[PDB]
Amino acid sequence: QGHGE
Amino acid sequence: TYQYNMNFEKLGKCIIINNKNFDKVTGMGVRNGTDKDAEALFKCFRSLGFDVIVYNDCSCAKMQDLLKKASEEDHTNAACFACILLSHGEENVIYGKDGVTPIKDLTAHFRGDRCKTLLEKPKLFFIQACRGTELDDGIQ
Amino acid sequence: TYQYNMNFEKLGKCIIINNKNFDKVTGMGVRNGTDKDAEALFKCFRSLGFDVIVYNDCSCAKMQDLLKKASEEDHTNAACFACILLSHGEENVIYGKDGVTPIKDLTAHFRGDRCKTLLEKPKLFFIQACRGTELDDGIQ
Amino acid sequence: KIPVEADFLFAYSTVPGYYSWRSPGRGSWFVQALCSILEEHGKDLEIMQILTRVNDRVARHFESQSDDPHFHEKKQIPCVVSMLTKELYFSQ
Amino acid sequence: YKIPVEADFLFAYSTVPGYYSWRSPGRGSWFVQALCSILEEHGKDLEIMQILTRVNDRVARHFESQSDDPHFHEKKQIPCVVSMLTKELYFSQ
Amino acid sequence: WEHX
Amino acid sequence: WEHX
Repeated sequence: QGHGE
Repeated sequence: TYQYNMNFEKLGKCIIINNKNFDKVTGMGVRNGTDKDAEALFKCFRSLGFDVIVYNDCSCAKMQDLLKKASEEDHTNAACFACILLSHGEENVIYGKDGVTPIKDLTAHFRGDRCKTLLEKPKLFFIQACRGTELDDGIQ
Repeated sequence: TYQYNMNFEKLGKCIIINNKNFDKVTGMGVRNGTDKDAEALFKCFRSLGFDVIVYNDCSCAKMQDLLKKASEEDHTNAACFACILLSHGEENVIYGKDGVTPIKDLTAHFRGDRCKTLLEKPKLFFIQACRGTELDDGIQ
Repeated sequence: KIPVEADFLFAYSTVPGYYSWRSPGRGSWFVQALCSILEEHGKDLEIMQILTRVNDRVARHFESQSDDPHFHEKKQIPCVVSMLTKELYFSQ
Repeated sequence: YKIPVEADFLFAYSTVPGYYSWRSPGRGSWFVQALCSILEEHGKDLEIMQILTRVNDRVARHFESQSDDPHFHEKKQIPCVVSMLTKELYFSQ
Repeated sequence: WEHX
Repeated sequence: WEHX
């Protein structure tokens, strides 16, 4: 996935 | 890459040790509400995809044997491993129904050099127990 | 929401304790290569936006006092706080040139009730030191 | 080679030296928080994001209530110890 | 209302409890080298826990102590992160 | 509210 | 390498 600020 | 690989047949085994009643000699009282936790925990980890089993009021030898045995299984088709300890406890140790046992001795069984099938796979331990007697007062 | 608020005048103070030389009586040796770490860290943390300060060969009283005074300054306009310790160590302890001091006593100066201006703000501690005398042999 | 201690993650219900509060009718604070965050984000958040949210939920939403003025209005902060070497998601 | 006194602390130890931590006289320690390296490349765009997780991997893999002694020969190291943080931490924006 |  |  990938974190989102 | 940057994330553990979850592409396995099984997510993994989830051991939940739910100690509620203790021997008189230990001087520990009943942990009311621990059954509420165990069930909520059972459903959650089950929903995540874990093959969870719940063992009740375990002796120190029992908890030790459970973890040792589980470390000896074949996790080749498992993505990871998880263990949940619910009990009375003190800094570095946890209570069986008959006394205390070192937490490291429980988890050590899974070191890379002692469980090849879980090597490079996450080993998770959730512990709900005390770790001392100091109280947090809070602020503002 | 789910992120620490970073909208402050300044990012914060970054204290680096670079312990390289120790008193003969402690039995500790020179830590060659520590200046290499100290310069790398300072350059790196300055780029992040921290106001970094580098301390060298500090005694235990100095480390304690140094951090106590930092916890008493006014951090109202800072997003967070960061401290980096480079020295000899043993489980739960960090070395001063003087001798030995508990890591918990060094970080406690910043607890919520003793440093109201860093309340609800991240307090980071990076530590380069040993924590026992065991060697990890490896596997595979 | 791989460090034998690597890839372990411990989620304690409290920091070293303190108490862990448990409500006979509602269960412990840590477990309550852990389950509610997992039953709502377990499949979409990284393990560390999850436990961080559990940390906050336990630190905020709770506050003990007892007779003895000594154990009155007490707080709790969980502790996460990670030796993981990759991000962990319980899906895909 | 209130907040725990031990809250919002994060400890990043170069090694797990009970073990040694390695350092080079000409290169520096493994943990610091790695930390700085990852911070240069991602300090501005990765959450703190992502950066330290990556630092854990780098120390665990890349390095291996080369010494002329069977005891200290080809040994490993795994960093240790202790978190009491209650939010995600990004060093920018 | 008790403790473990 | 040496140790700390």
